[PDB]
Amino acid sequence: RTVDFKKLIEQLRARATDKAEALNTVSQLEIGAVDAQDVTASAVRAFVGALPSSGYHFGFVRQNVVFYLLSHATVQTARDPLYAAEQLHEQLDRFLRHQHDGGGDEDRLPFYHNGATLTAFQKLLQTLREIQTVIAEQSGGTAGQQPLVRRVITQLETAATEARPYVNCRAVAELLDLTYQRLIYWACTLMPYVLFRRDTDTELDTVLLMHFFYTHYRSVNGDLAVEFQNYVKNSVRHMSSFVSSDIDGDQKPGAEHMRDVSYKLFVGNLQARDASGLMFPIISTRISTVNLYLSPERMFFHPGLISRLLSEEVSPRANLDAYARVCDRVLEDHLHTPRRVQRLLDLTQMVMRLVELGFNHDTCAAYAQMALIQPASQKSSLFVSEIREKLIQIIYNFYTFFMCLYVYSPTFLFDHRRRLILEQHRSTLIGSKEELQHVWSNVTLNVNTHFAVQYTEEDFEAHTKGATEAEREYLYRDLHSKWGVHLFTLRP
Amino acid sequence: GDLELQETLATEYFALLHG
Repeated sequence: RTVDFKKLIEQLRARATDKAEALNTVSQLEIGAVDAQDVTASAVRAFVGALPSSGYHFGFVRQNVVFYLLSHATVQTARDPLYAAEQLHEQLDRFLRHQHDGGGDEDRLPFYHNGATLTAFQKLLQTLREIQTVIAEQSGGTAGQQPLVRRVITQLETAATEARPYVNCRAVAELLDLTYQRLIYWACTLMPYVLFRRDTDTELDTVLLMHFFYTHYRSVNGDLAVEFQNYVKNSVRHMSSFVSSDIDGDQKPGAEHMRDVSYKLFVGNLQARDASGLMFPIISTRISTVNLYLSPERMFFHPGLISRLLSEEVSPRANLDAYARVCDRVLEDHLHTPRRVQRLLDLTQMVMRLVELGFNHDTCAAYAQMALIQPASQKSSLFVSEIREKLIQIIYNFYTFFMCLYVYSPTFLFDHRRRLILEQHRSTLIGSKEELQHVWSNVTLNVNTHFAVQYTEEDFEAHTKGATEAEREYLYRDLHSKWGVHLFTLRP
Repeated sequence: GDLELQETLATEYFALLHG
């Protein structure tokens, strides 16, 4: 969204005698966005001069032009959030000083004022500065830890609750969304590996967890290779137990996708690749060896069984109650989570416990595509079909959660994008089918549960505590243009 | 209040194109 407000100034002072034209112009300026660099002191001084009338909104911008301008300005287009924001800030400082020379008072409602707007905006600019500095310092530039992550997300939530009243401004909303996208993308991969290890794990379970960790997080964790190399030689009598002959390796279903993760452990170095497309011995994906050689809770880390269960090519004689009880437990645990909006710390905790389950966004998408690839009609028992539909439930709600988390923000823009995201995910996830009705209801409940942004009517009343009958109009119009819903009616 | 509806419909059309 771009609008050249200089030509808008031309229109404003060309037809200054008409209030309707100025109202229309300021309306498309509000729905539009303006570059910060294009804004100087002379620019919006001429904006004020071009509309010297003060009818209702012209007067409103006479008192609070700064807040109105920052409610629609854009900064992200020029690749300079902090720099353009601070340039805008000092030119607005010049504006505030000019108005103070004209006259200064805390008129209307003290919650919002040009001086108050400048103070809040400079506080936000500072918080942006610490966000960038902590990102730079704790990422080691351009490429325990858990208490540090907890503390830093604590200062981020403190800055959020400081900036919580300021969410209905486009510039503030986009800055906050960018910061939160950066922080979430950083935290989703920077999770530690303490919880993977347990006594009941076998060699295969731990090595598979380590492959998932390597393919999920390798930025600054460089000690993995040596540990894996040592563990290969420590377990010399173990990998041969659950491996099949190379002659009948690739022919069995499900092992084709497992070959990528398998060759990493066979070669003896995660840095190696199967570029030649050679043939190597294949771990037996059959559950007869799986149950005897690994714990059922770590099955999602193992792509072969996911692919085979989704494909329904597993023999009915093969036992599958292990993953049945494991998946029932995890589904019940994750469904019982409260509908209340989890805090940012709570959101990070729930994300990291999801990552502990091995649900990687790329992995989830790449192994959920086959679910629609698999034929709808197949011969199967009751419990395997129940497992397949529960797999659809869990995998698809995880995929929707992750693809909405990457754009998650407690701002109106997140809902504005997420409505279309939900429509697209309905069109792709379900298509024209119907048997996905209940899973779709559960997915909608989850996405409206964990990612619910809430605006209080009392919050708007505080927003308009001192606002008279005039300022309600355009504030409500901006809220409707941003959120897209007639979310209240003002009847005092 | 008509041209704003024009612009919203155009933005929805662009979003459909992106989808």
